[PDB]
Amino acid sequence: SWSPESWRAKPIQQQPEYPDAAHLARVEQTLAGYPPLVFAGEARELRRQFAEVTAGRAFLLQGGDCAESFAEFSAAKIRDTFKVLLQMAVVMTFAAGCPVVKVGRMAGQFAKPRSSGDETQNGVTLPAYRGDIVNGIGFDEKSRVPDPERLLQAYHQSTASLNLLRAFAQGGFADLHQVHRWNLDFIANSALAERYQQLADRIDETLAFMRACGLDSAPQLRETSFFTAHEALLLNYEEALTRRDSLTGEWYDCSAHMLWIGDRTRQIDGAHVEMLRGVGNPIGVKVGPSMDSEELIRLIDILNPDNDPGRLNLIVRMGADKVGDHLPRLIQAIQREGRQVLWSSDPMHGNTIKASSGYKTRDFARVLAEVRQFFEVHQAEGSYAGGIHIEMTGQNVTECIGGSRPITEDGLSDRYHTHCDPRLNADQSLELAFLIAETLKQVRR
Amino acid sequence: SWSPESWRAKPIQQQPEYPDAAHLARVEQTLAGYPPLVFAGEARELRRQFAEVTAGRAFLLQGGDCAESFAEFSAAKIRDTFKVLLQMAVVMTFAAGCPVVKVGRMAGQFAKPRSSGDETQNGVTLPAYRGDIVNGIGFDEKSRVPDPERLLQAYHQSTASLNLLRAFAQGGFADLHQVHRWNLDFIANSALAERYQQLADRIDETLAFMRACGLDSAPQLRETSFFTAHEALLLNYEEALTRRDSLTGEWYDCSAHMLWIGDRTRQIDGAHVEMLRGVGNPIGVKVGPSMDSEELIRLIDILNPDNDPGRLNLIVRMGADKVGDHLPRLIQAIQREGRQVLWSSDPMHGNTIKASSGYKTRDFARVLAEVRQFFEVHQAEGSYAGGIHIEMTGQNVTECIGGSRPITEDGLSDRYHTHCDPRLNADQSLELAFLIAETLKQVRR
Amino acid sequence: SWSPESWRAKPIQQQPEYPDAAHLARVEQTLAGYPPLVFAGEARELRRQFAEVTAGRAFLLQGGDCAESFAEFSAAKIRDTFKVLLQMAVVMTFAAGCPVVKVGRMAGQFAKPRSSGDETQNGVTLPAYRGDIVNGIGFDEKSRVPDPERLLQAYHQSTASLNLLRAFAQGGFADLHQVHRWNLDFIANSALAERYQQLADRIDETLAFMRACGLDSAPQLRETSFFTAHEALLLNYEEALTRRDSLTGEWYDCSAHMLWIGDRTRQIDGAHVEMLRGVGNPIGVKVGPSMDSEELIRLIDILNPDNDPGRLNLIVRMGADKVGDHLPRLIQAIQREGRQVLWSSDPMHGNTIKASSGYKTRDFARVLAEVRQFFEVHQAEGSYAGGIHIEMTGQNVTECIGGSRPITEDGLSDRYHTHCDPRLNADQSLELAFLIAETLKQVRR
Amino acid sequence: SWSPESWRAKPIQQQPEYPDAAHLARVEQTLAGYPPLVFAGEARELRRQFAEVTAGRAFLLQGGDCAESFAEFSAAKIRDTFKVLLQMAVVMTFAAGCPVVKVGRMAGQFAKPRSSGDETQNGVTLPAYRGDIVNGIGFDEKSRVPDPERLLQAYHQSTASLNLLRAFAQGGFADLHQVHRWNLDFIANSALAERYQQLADRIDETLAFMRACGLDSAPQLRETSFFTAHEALLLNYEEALTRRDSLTGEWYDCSAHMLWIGDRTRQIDGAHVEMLRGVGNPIGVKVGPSMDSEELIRLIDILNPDNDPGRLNLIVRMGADKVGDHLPRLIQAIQREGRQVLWSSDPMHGNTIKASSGYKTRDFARVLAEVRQFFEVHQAEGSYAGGIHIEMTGQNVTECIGGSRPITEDGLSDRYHTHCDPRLNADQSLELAFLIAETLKQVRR
Ligand SMILES: N[C@@H](Cc1ccc(O)cc1)C(=O)O
Ligand SMILES: N[C@@H](Cc1ccc(O)cc1)C(=O)O
Ligand SMILES: N[C@@H](Cc1ccc(O)cc1)C(=O)O
Ligand SMILES: N[C@@H](Cc1ccc(O)cc1)C(=O)O
Ligand SMILES: [Cl-]
Ligand SMILES: [Cl-]
Ligand SMILES: [Cl-]
Ligand SMILES: [Cl-]
Ligand SMILES: [Co+2]
Ligand SMILES: [Co+2]
Ligand SMILES: [Co+2]
Ligand SMILES: [Co+2]
Repeated sequence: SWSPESWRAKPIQQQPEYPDAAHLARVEQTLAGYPPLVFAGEARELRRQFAEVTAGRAFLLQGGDCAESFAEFSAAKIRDTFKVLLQMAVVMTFAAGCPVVKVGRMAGQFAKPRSSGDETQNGVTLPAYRGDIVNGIGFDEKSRVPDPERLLQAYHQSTASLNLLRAFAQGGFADLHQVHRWNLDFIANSALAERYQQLADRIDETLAFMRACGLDSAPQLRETSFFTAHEALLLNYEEALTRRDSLTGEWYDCSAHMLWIGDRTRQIDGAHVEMLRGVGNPIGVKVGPSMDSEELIRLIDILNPDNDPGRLNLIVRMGADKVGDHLPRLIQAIQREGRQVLWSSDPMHGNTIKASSGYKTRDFARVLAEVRQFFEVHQAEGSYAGGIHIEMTGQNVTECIGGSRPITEDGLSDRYHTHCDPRLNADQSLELAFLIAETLKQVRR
Repeated sequence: SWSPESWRAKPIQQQPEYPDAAHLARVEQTLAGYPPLVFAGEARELRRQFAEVTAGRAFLLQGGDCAESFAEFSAAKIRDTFKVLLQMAVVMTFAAGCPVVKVGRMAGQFAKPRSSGDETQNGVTLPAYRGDIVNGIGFDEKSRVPDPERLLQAYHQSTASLNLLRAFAQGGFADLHQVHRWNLDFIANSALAERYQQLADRIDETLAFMRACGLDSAPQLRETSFFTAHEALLLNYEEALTRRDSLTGEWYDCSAHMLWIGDRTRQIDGAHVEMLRGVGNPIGVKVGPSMDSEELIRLIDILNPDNDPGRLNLIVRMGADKVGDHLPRLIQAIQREGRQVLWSSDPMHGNTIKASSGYKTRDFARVLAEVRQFFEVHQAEGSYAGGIHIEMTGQNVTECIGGSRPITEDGLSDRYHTHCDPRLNADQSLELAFLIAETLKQVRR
Repeated sequence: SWSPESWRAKPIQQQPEYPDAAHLARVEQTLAGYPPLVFAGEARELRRQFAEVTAGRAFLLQGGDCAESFAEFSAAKIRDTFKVLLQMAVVMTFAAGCPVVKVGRMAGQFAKPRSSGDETQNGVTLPAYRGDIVNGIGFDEKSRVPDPERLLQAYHQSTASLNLLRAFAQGGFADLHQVHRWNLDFIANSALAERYQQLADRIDETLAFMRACGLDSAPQLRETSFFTAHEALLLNYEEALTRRDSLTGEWYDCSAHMLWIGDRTRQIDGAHVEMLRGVGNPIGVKVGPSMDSEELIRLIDILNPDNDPGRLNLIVRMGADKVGDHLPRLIQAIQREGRQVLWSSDPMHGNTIKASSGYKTRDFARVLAEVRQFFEVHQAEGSYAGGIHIEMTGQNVTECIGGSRPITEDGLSDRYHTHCDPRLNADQSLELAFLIAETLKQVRR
Repeated sequence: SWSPESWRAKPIQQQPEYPDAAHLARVEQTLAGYPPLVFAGEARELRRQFAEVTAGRAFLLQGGDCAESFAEFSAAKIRDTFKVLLQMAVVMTFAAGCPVVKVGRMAGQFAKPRSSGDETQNGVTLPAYRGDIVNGIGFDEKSRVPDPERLLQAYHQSTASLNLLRAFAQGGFADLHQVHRWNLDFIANSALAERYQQLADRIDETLAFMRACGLDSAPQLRETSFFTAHEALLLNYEEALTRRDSLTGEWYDCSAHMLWIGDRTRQIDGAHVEMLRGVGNPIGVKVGPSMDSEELIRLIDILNPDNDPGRLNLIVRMGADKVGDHLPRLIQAIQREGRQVLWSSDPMHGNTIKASSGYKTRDFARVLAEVRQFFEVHQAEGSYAGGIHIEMTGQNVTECIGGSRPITEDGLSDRYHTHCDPRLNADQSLELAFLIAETLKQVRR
């Protein structure tokens, strides 16, 4: 049996050490009485769309921030990231004839898991930066001491962001007639921009023809659903935002539509798995090179006992060099055991190079190579390459090398070469979308 | 005041001389108690679509036989002609973003007006062939004597043909997923066929995208309306099939959705105008080189006194050499007097050459030139080039010269070089449709 | 293996003796080249709706003439009969929340099976009247001698009637806003009329609310499909109108959407079964008191070998006194053998009394009692009471006794007390519809 | 010319005195960079729906809190209030055949205008309570001193509330199949509950019939738009949340879809009018007994110079005794000057009795009487009674007397008898909705 607090009896990784247990417990009670970010009905609806993807009838697009910050809390940033998602989605939808389920790493992607629990600079040692929901990026004691009030500031940033996203998605901004306005102005003067603009023209023509057929007022052309997801890492936050469905009594983590377990916190006897075990949300697990096939099946026994087809997303991040070698055996096990899973590629977290200095690089060529091999492996095994899961930005930067143009080492993107990881820019997100699109067309031909 | 028989008190052209007035009157009473081909509601609906065309928001496609015959009464022929109409319609609809109103010269286009009321072969003189509804094509007395029973045979051919057309249109045959199946198998191995096939592919993609958007079950994609029209020439037929609307009391000629007055029977004091004066149908008049602008306005005063915008179609057939010279002055008059009319081009009946032998030729190059000039003239005057009105066939023939390939002088098409006129084949209908389509796109750009 | 003519090698009942085999063969060739009444696509669509009924997700309404006549060939009669069908359909649809599949015994219900092959009046003996498609009702030699030309007159009446029905159904007459106009003016001044008028008001309110919700332009509210059916009795007619589907090569009897085998012609080794064996249409068989359960299963093996769920309608006509006793055993056999069938009640042909004089009576109370027991029997056995199959008229008569008002013995209805059977009038059809409606609501509650 | 800060140069009522101008200015800059509650596109859409109401084709329902509080910030409270709004809306929509535009006094209704700028208790005098966005209800210095940080707490409560409302409205909670679940469990055991339950049953039947017609998947049945409104009283808040539309450059107050000017702050030369003058939102003005017809027209010249038909809502709150006397002359002036306005009744703020003690009472009988007279007055003058504007709650209380049951003087509702006003409960909101509904039906009959 399970409760929202049953995770507290399990062994646990990646949790901060709060200096005042009582203070933390008061912030948790405050948050427990605040309204949920999502309504349980919607999580059920996302499960229904996951099941469509799992059965080969749609494709999952999951994208957004590496970690949202308090210092970057702007309408512009939320809008631009959502623009890139819509662009990708329409490119894939039109070229492949395939519904795309859109899920943003947004409105609650704050907590960060770290390779080390502390950090050392010239003889001074401080707790590690774990994301703004926990503590601050500044290398100094007041910054790094965990502050339970940050829970509430993360929540407030999240209701603001999701409120705006829901407005954009339902209120006209995502209407297919807006197809051109989704292109950020810095995608121009290149074969790729020309390419989007031509596809957009084709969409204009499609809608004009639908209008001439008598379908101009269909609500389906004017609005779309956008869902939210983050890593369920800080379980105090997740617990306070877990709520019983009014109609059914069943527990849902209402911090987000979908939650996932990170690669370093997926211990089968651990707290993170125990949390997600007993919520009704669609969920995901990060599947990196350390996962073997026995371990994977046991994990699925726990996270999806009834083998429901819209429950579990397996998010494969292996490295461009390792996916060929590791994935086949994992799929084969799932097929053999008759499991229903949604297979996604995270082509980014397995392709990060750390220099001795701590400076992080991601070669976009390797990101593409992992993706291409993901699809090849599915192709060979008879299973379905079901989704993509990327870190990206609508800001005019270049954080991943070996793209089309050389990188920007801005300072605005220094956070994304040290404490966070390099994100795809809009050029890169779009080229990815076109590659996915051709590949999907070929699968379905 | 007006009745279905008020035409009988007017002077009249092009009527046959029946040998037994009483016998004719009995066939007329028989036909008067038979069911109507169309229901008044539908004629009102066509008026509504005419008004859309008249206002520049749609385009009228009217096509079919020169004159239907009793010897060519086959499902195959009806289907193939309707295929060509759907092809044309979709080509225009997709490329121009414009609804097309589809009207077939079918299910009652039997009566034919003739330049002479008799015919002479080597010293023997016989009444002229006036179409199978009147008499027979054979040069012999029994054939040429008007037979009132032929009224009923025309009616029976008409209910059969329209029944089938309504079945095709509503029952799945006209569903947009059928776009490829409308291409007749003899349109192939040419840039034009390649062109239709590419447009059809674009339509497949549009529908697949609509499916992926959640619109796959829209009834608008699956069915279309098809309307019928003929020249109201034999007024005995027309009267017997004129019926009062159940709800409103108002008279409708229920032989067809739309009726038109031919160029030789449009005398303002004449029977034909008097007939159509008092029916509620959408109607048309043939406007050839002999029409002046004073005459045209008076005709419109009679045929559309209330200046209703879906009532009157002006069907301009001038000759490739004469349209430039004649049309401008006609449009200018209408504009000046504020009249609402639907302007169509009949590019065929003004471009017929009669050799001394009676053998008829139509150069397709001239057909295209009249069309191009029609649009140019509208362009120059500020008015709307609203429709096309052609004779065509889905049979694998070539009756009009100077197309892409040289003609067929079959014998199957000898009727269409003597008593009837050469029809456009499917290649020719399609090239026309593509020209119309580019022109409409340019008008609306 | 099967052909359209393979029935001619089988033993056969109820066929007329034509006096000139050659003449008959010429009329058959004429008819073979005439267009079909229906298109194969539509027959497939009706199979799809039958499958919905068979699975308990819709209800089948089949109604129309006992036998159409040449003397009663009027738009008014076709319209009024169709009005009664729409009335019944909407009453059932609204009160029961259940789609109704609408099938008219119209546009080809001409041939009649007879208890005797001749008739005797005061010493003179003549071939029996077999319906106007064969011969004439007049007791005299010229009338009664089979005339093959009557085939063509039946065909022409059929294209006229179906053309009009398709017009009504698609062209605005069947639009749900017309709900009141379907009530014939002689249903008034009674609790039953009041009842329809209230339901119609409820439908007005429903549509107004749909309009206020933004659904006013849905095509689903404006049009409906209407299908046709008759007894496939005169196989010469049926063969000439059997045609290969263009796309699939497969044979369809295109005289009508659905054909059925009568109770007296359902010999398993016989011609009628052999005809329908190899057409793709939805079909029916009349199941009267003489049918046993072994015989029924063998018949189904032949008529539906693949056990397709939209293929076969079993039309049960037992008598009010006999249904209780006979039906249970028939259903039990079907259930046991896993057969997919659409069960309908014909509550009329088993409830006819013939006086010594030949004068036919049908007590409406018995018609209702057979219906009520049909549903009771299904209720008891676990199967689905799937449809109703009645003879009815929109004319202002009373042919069945023991209704609400006493009968009309008009002369207009003397055909329906001798050579044909008494039909339900509109009062009676409606009361039936309300009973069916309550019963269906209760089944689904 | 106009800017978001141009109000600061005008004379102004009802503003608090902040103790630190600099601190306030910092909180304002913080809020200025936070995301907007609404997107400009949506405000334009609400203008479009206002225009529908103004033209007599819809009805405006505006309801919610008197003033939201920080202590009552729960999902339950937001949900229950929204339930009552949906109930009212559907009752009106179904019975009257009329679209209802739904606007909640929610997600930013914090600031309160007061009759006096201070309050005295037993010799101690303190600044008046102006709502939680300004200061605190507690009678003590720290509470009553204006705190600029409260701006941000109001904003955070607002994004949380609107995020949830948008979720409910779009995500399944407002789906018409939920009609029964909107009834709060304490509306039961009464003719009024029975009444809602019967209407809900009628809605079930309507949807079942739509399903049987093939419309079960229409998005229009599943989602609705919900808009937000408050009094634009604290202009510092409003300015910080005023933002330029991305596409058009035009300014919108993005704190809410609609803003209104209160009765005490509508000075034509004043700050409040100057603020709303130059935003693109739909807006309202409170029109109480002190407004004369000259004054009203000048106010409209300023607030709607172009006389756009979806711009201005006149919210009439006169008193049950005074509406008869005052409104006629106001309407007559508007009619005479050809102004397009949306006329609403606020039947509550003119019907409040203050005892010498400060204890506030509202007699529901008087609330109903003002409403009834509003409609009567419109009826007499030829204008349109366009909306209703009420304070209400989904909590199980009785704050207004003379309803059906005697009041609750809870303490939970003591805020609503002193600093705020008594709200309608759910019984009362519903009875109102049924009265409005009959009245609208009668107007449109
Ligand atoms: N409404 C459809 C199609 C759609 C997709 C994306 C959009 O931006 C807009 C519409 C969907 O959500 O799938
Ligand atoms: N139903 C639409 C679109 C359409 C057009 C042609 C078709 O063949 C099919 C559908 C119309 O009639 O305009
Ligand atoms: N179009 C739907 C609903 C309908 C039924 C009957 C009608 O008369 C009209 C509409 C159908 O055919 O089932
Ligand atoms: N979607 C429609 C109808 C509707 C109304 C209220 C609802 O709760 C649901 C649907 C509208 O917003 O007007
Ligand atoms: Cl699931
Ligand atoms: Cl008109
Ligand atoms: Cl089937
Ligand atoms: Cl406006
Ligand atoms: Co990362
Ligand atoms: Co011709
Ligand atoms: Co019978
Ligand atoms: Co108040």
